[PDB]
Amino acid sequence: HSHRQSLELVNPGTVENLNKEVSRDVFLSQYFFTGLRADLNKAFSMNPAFQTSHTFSIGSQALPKYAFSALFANDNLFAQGNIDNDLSVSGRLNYGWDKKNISKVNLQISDGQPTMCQLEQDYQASDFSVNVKTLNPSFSEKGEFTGVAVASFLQSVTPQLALGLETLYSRTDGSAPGDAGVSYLTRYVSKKQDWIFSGQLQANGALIASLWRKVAQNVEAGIETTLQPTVEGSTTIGAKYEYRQSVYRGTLDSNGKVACFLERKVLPTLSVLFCGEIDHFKNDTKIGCGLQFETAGNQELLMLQQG
Amino acid sequence: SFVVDTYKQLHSHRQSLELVNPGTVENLNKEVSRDVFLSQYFFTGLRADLNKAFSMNPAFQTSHTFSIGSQALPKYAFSALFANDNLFAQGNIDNDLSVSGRLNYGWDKKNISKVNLQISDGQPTMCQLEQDYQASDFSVNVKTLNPSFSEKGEFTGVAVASFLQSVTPQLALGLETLYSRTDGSAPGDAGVSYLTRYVSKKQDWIFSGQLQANGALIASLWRKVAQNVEAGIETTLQPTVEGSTTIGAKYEYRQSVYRGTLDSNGKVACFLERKVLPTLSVLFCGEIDHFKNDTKIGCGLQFETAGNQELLMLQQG
Amino acid sequence: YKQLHSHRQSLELVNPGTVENLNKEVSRDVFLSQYFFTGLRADLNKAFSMNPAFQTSHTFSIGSQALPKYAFSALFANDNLFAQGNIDNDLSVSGRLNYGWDKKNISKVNLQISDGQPTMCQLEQDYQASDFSVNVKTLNPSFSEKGEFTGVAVASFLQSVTPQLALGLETLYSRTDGSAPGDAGVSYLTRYVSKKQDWIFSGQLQANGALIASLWRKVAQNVEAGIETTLQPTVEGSTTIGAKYEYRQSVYRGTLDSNGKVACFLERKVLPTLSVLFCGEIDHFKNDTKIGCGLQFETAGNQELLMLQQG
Amino acid sequence: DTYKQLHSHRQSLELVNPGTVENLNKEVSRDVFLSQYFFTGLRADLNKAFSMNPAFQTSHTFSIGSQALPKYAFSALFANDNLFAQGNIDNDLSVSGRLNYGWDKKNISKVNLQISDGQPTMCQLEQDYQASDFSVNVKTLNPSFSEKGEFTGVAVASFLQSVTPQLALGLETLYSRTDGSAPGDAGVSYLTRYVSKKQDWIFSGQLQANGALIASLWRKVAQNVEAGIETTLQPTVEGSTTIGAKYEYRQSVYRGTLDSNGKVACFLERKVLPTLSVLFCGEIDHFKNDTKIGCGLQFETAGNQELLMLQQG
Amino acid sequence: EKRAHQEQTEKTLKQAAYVAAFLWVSPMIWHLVKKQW
Amino acid sequence: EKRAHQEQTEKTLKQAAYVAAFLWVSPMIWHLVKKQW
Amino acid sequence: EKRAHQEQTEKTLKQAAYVAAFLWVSPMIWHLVKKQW
Amino acid sequence: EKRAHQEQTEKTLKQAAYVAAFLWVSPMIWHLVKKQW
Amino acid sequence: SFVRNAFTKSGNLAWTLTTTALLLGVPLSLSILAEQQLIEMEKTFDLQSD
Amino acid sequence: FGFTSSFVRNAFTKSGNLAWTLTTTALLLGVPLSLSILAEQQLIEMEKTFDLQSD
Amino acid sequence: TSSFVRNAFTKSGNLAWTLTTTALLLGVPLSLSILAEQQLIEMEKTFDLQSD
Amino acid sequence: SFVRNAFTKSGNLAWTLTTTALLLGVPLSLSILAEQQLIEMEKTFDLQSD
Amino acid sequence: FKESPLYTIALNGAFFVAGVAFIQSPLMDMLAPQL
Amino acid sequence: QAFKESPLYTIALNGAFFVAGVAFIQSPLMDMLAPQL
Amino acid sequence: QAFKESPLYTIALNGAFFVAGVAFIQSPLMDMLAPQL
Amino acid sequence: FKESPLYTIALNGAFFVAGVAFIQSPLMDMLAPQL
Amino acid sequence: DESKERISKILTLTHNVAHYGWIPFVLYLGWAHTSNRPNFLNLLSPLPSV
Amino acid sequence: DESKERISKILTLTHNVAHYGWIPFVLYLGWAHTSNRPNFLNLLSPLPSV
Amino acid sequence: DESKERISKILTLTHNVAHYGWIPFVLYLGWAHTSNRPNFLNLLSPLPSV
Amino acid sequence: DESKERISKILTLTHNVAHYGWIPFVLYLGWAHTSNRPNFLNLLSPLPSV
Ligand SMILES: CCCCCCCCCCCCCC(=O)OC[C@H](COP(=O)([O-])OCC[N+](C)(C)C)OC(=O)CCCCCCCCCCCCC
Ligand SMILES: CCCCCCCCCCCCCC(=O)OC[C@H](COP(=O)([O-])OCC[N+](C)(C)C)OC(=O)CCCCCCCCCCCCC
Repeated sequence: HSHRQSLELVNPGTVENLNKEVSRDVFLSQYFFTGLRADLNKAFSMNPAFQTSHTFSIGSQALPKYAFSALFANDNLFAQGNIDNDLSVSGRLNYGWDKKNISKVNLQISDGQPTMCQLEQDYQASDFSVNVKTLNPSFSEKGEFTGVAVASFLQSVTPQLALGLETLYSRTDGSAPGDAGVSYLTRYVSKKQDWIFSGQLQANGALIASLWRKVAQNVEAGIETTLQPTVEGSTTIGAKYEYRQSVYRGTLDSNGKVACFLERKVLPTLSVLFCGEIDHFKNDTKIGCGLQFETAGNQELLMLQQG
Repeated sequence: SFVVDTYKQLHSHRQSLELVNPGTVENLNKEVSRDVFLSQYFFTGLRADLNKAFSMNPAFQTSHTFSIGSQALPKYAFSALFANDNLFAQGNIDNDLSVSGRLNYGWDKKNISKVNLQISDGQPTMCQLEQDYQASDFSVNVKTLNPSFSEKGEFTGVAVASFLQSVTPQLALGLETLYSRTDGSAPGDAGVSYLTRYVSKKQDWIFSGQLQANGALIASLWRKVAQNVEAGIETTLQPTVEGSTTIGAKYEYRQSVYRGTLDSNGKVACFLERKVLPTLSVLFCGEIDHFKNDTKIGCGLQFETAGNQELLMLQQG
Repeated sequence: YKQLHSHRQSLELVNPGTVENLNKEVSRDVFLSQYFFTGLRADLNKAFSMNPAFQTSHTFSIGSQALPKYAFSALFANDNLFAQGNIDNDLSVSGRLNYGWDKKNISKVNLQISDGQPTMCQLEQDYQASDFSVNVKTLNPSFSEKGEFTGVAVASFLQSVTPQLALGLETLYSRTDGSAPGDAGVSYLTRYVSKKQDWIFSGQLQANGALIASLWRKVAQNVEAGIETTLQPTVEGSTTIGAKYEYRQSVYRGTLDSNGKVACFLERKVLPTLSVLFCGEIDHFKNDTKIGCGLQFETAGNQELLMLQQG
Repeated sequence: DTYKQLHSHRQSLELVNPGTVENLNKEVSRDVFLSQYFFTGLRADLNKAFSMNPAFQTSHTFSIGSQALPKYAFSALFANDNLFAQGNIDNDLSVSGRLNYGWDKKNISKVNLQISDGQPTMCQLEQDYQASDFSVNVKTLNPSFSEKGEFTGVAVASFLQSVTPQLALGLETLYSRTDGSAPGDAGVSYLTRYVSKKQDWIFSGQLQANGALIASLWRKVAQNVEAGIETTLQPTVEGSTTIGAKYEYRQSVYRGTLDSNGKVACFLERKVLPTLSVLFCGEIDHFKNDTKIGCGLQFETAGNQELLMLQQG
Repeated sequence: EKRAHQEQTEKTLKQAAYVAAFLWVSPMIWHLVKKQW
Repeated sequence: EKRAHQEQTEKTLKQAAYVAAFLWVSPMIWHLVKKQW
Repeated sequence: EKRAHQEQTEKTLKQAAYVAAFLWVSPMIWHLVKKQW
Repeated sequence: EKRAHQEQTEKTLKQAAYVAAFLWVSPMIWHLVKKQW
Repeated sequence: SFVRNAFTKSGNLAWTLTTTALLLGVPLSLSILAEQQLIEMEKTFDLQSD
Repeated sequence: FGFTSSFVRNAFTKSGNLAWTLTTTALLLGVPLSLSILAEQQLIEMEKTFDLQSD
Repeated sequence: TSSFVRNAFTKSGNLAWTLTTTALLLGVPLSLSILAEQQLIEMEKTFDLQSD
Repeated sequence: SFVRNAFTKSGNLAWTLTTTALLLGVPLSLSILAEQQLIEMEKTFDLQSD
Repeated sequence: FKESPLYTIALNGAFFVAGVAFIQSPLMDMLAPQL
Repeated sequence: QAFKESPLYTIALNGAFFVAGVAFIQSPLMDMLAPQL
Repeated sequence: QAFKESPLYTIALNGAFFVAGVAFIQSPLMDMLAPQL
Repeated sequence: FKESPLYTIALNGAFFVAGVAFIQSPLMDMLAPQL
Repeated sequence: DESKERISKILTLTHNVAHYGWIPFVLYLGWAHTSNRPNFLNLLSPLPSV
Repeated sequence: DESKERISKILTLTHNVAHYGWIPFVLYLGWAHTSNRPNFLNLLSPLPSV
Repeated sequence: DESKERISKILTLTHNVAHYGWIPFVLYLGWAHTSNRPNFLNLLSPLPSV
Repeated sequence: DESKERISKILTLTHNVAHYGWIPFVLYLGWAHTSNRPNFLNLLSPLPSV
């Protein structure tokens, strides 16, 4: 037990933060859209962080016409509510029992679809991370579980590596026995925090191998390769060049498509954002434009926002 | 002899009126349709423009055009125009070989002759010959689309002759006449359309109304609020009866050109050309239709570069 | 609703005219279409009293189709009741009665018997408010065996949104027999009075596919002008521009039409009793002329008004 | 020995010259009645006089709503002491030209010419000689000679002799030959005129060669008022009786007519201006109950400055 | 047949000339009848 | 089929009554606008 | 049948020439009216 | 038939638990292998 | 009856005589009254002159 | 030349027709109005002569 | 008549959404252009005052 | 022919690489040039302050 | 009952005799105004 | 290709006549047609 | 009577929009839409 | 000529190895601006 | 029904009364509302004979 | 005969002269016999413009 | 059973409350946890009008 | 006829010349009317390489 403290192991990230650098920071798949969109958020307070966000959009299939979201964040509790046209309510709540242990509840109502709720418990130790999430828990008349349960673990075997696993147990109705799927997780951080390798072999036969690299303080790069008999895969290599006035993101895909995302902050309040995708195999173009106003609620944050 | 003396006396008698030369029939809606509105300028999808200037005393430049995502604009197009004091010649080559060539020639500053030629490689070649003469107080032009003579010695094609006379230094009334004969088996049909223009005394607002031969009417008003801002309205209407009303504003500056447009068809349009560099310029066009709730967006850019060293220094400073 | 009524008094609106008095200046004052005729006509009216207004009129006409040969009319008017009767050759009886319950609210009855045509009567109630005017008229009221209405019912409303404009509408519901359901048509009304009472715009969009747009203008105290444009897969329209120049001795009315026809009407008062009147129309598109002439004697019934008429 | 005593006492009878055959019913048919003056529909007359010692004036005529009067007609006439010449141009070019010439105050020669542009040109030559006690005229309508040397046309020769200073008896002879294949026919008509002693009333009767009879009486009541009756008749015999009166003044001329056919007629001319004059005419037919209304006006203006001042004052 | 009509018109013209001559005669006869009484 | 025409005419009458109520209400809203000027 | 259409189009061309001549004539007459003012 | 599938899934869960326990042990194993050389 | 025929006959004769008297009298009445006005104006111009 | 001659004759014909129509329209719209205005001027002149002789 | 009031809320919300997105589309590029032109004018004024 | 097919393939490849280089370069060039202008403005404000 | 041409001959003759007797009467002088 | 004397044509004709008449009446030329007295 | 609105509705609608836009442009409110600089 | 799932597996793997060789090279540092 | 026959009979009577005697009722109101109250011949004759 | 052709030709000539030039001959006599002798425009215009 | 009906009823009530009243509960927490505590209009209007 | 075949052949030749050689003729006019007269690579490339 004392020799485990002698190794001086470090806490790795979560399972959700395994591809945080490649999939979310560098690439644009979370951020890409289609058609015009406007964002209007206003800040009422900062020591509890509280803001309400309006979202207008037109010309896309995923983004709705009007969406009003508001979040509240003090030192240990987070609460995000999102109301939509045709009344699709999305609510997420984080609760901090500690800086390590947190419990979160996510809820989604689509008003015509079955209500989807998940309960997740996350415990971050000195050298491992555990989280157990459950999608739609329900018990049969026999006393048996029915739903989705994903339990995942990640241990640093050395201060550069992080090996772990995730387990998905899914039972739909109770007539048929639910199936189990085990997937493996591998992370390698370099010594000088320059480059990060990240691999996962999914239980569906899929494999995701990604690398992230930091050239300098303003420029970053990252590559991802995904593959799933009927086997196909995509290779995407991209970069993010960040500055004080704007953020550029470029992406070259093996599917014959290129992508660009420019967020140009022209004002301390206003910020323009542009995203463009060209597919060369069928020769078409998806263009999205949009804006973000951030405004204050009270007089003090109005003076703090400009200067 | 005596007829020339009577014609000179009549010319002096017309010079007593002190009339002004009205514009052409193509420049009748020049302020409303082309300056204020964006229908000539609106597009779809990304587009890049790359033109370089080789010389200026004869104006000469070659333009590359890349486009993707639209039905009107081709994928690649290369155009080049030449302009000395009296001749203007534009030649355009396209992918799949669609050749468009227009040539202006000024016999004088008033009288001009122009040729327009188009080959689409699978479509019939479309050519028009137009003669445009501007007098001191009227404007005449005659254009012929696809001239051809039958075996009987008869005309076969389209002939449009238009006349525009200023009755006073504010108004200008006129007409156009289209005679069209397709094949020769059926006799060609004739259509007369009327033309009306009113210019205000201080050149502030201009009314322009034309009643086409198809029953269609286009009534437009242009107004100039200040030196940098303009506005304009148009009503265009055609058992088929339908019409559209469009109001637009053009706010131009030294750094950019903004154009806004509100239609009676439930759609709005915006066109912003921001000149961010003396060479580079960014342009944006957006359209929202509310009656079916969709959006057309096209972004694009224009580089202008020099061909020689002297214009390379003249372009920056 | 007392605070709401005080708020309504805060606007200081004006009472607009009736729907019948919408085009009163263009169609009836300036133009001559109500006044034009054909052939010779003479009027002989005598006034018996003036504090109740009472007079009898004989009307002779020849050379026209609309005006009959002989027509005797008589009208009575005290402070709040108006009664007009008209007897005709071949016995066509026309009777109209206005009764004022107040200076604002009025009830009127119109009756027509043509001796071979179905008897046509209408009952109308007209109420003018401080700032709006409503009237409801019914042509040939009748109820079926089912208890359902059978006839014509027209209800119109006109509210001044401001002391210049007045917007409103009318609605006609017509049910002929009861076998087929009655149909309804809504027409719109717009009036714009200028600030100095100089010129009046008036546009109405009828439910039968017709539009009537008119303007009245007053150049001076003696002269007036006015234009009207009426239009109706069958569409046709006409534009008429006319002027009225009145004086103390005569009344002139000229009219130029888009139908290629011109019209003139001169009412020349030559005597304090006698008055000559002329009307002429030329159609250029088929090149013919309609000329009507006539005269009016107005005489007194009693001796006092006989001295009052001359001096 | 009738000839010498004839010359002596016929010189001693002191006979007066009667008027022409055209001036037989001038009082009843042209002066009092309105049938020459009546029209239908609107008409305007615009005549301007350039001179007076040679009488010369040009007249425009606008009319609409009638069948006889054309749309536009320009007429100009010239008259010195002995020659009268009238020209008339019309729309669709119907030319009418009349020329009088005075060989003396008694003897005159006149030509009438008419071209209708689609109808045969009609011309007549008339020689009119008024003697001391008789009046003769000979007119020929469309003179033409055949290949045999024979006349082809209309020849009207009329004679009028006063047997006494009140009566005037006469006759007219009309010989008409259309083509030459058929012999032309001759018709003799008689003429009777009786003037009263104080020039108050005139009787005038003619019996035409077609069996027609026209008997008229003119009477002058006072210096401003006149009256006259006419009776015309023509087996198929029919006739009309018309009584009429003309009340004239300096400002206005009134003419009224009652007919036996069931119609009445009125004709009023108002000289409201020294230049402008309004005129009105109305006819009511009672047997079929309709009305013909004609209105018109006359501007007379000057051509030169002297007659412009002479016209007003 | 036409000769009889021509002779009839000639007789009518000669009768008209005779009656016109008698009308020229008639002032003499009228005055001498007035002289007789 | 006549019930659809009767319903259409009744809808026209109710719509006319609604526009009449709107033209009663709207001048007071315009007076509120005029006080805002 | 086509001759009537040819005559109608020829009438349309001649009418266009007539109205063009009238539009050339009109400014002279209008300016001579304006000089009379 | 479904009992064998349930036993296979339970065996998969037990094998995953064994791999997780071995991963928790593996820092000691890796450090003692690195101490061996 | 015969009374209804005599009323119609008398009314038609009265209508014809009335419109005949109007048409033949009112232009004549206007002419004579205008001439009397001209005579009165000449008399007033003669008396003011003398 | 002959087609231009018929053109010029048709121009004379339309000119005469338009002059006729405008002339009869101007007469019908002017002459009763001229009589009315001139009678009104005469009545104003008579009132002025009666006013000056009274004062 | 609560369903009529809810239909009025739906119509008002839809009209407000359309006018809001129309005002944003017609206002934001114009606001960027005008503000850039104001910055260029202020830069020319600062270059003018430091030169003189 | 085969050589014309080679020119067509080369032109299509050139077109694709050209539009790809423009799309990946022009917003990046705008961002870098704006950041250079901001650095130059900070340097001019620093030199005028000192 | 005749309805002959002699009927309208006698009718026009009686109308002419009545008109002559009307004109030559002093009643026609009474229809003349004095001024 | 005219091919018709369309209803829209005479609609535009009546509208142009209305606009011309309103421009004629509101002009001071209509004041010039009114006499001073 | 009830009739089709289809020509007159769109024609009067486009005409009213044209008149309203002309009145909006000629107003000084359009000058208020112009910035001063 | 294979046209197998192993073909696109080897294609994606070669693209991944080429991208790793491009990133880890100093040419990726050359694509980064100095400022 | 009997009510239909009753309403038809009284509307027929009302129509006959309004046909024959409306304008004599208006003339009776006129003759009642005069201070002179003339006879029947002066009330119909258009002459000023009073 | 030939004299028939001669008389027909000169009657055709006389008909043409009397058709076209009768009323201009009358106007020529008028313009010759005036002391003012106006121009062509005043002789046809109905205006008093002298 | 009865416990199944009870748990179904309280889950239906929980679903209704979490549907209609989640984001107003979050906004109530926010409005309670501000020092300014604005009114209802400022909490929904996107303007900086404070 | 033979003239129809001649005009068809020369219009076919004119169409071929206008198709293949319009814009090289325009570029030759441009290259002739410049003082620098660049080569064939600079005349088509959009680069500022001069
Ligand atoms: C072959 C094909 C190639 C395709 C390539 C196409 C390239 C397209 C480029 C457009 C994206 C970049 C736009 C951008 O980078 O923006 C900023 C740009 C430059 O600004 P600056 O450096 O000069 O300012 C300096 C002020 N400073 C110093 C304080 C910061 O300015 C602007 O382009 C202003 C225009 C922005 C458009 C906004 C449209 C409205 C979108 C929202 C609509 C709302 C509907 C819901
Ligand atoms: C193509 C060219 C077309 C041109 C158009 C031509 C149109 C001309 C028609 C004008 C009609 C004349 C109008 C009129 O008013 O003229 C006025 C005139 C009186 O003038 P004054 O100077 O004496 O005024 C003196 C007045 N102050 C005493 C007070 C001072 O009067 C008269 O001309 C007498 C007219 C007689 C009318 C009476 C008709 C009676 C009908 C009976 C029918 C009975 C029905 C059954």
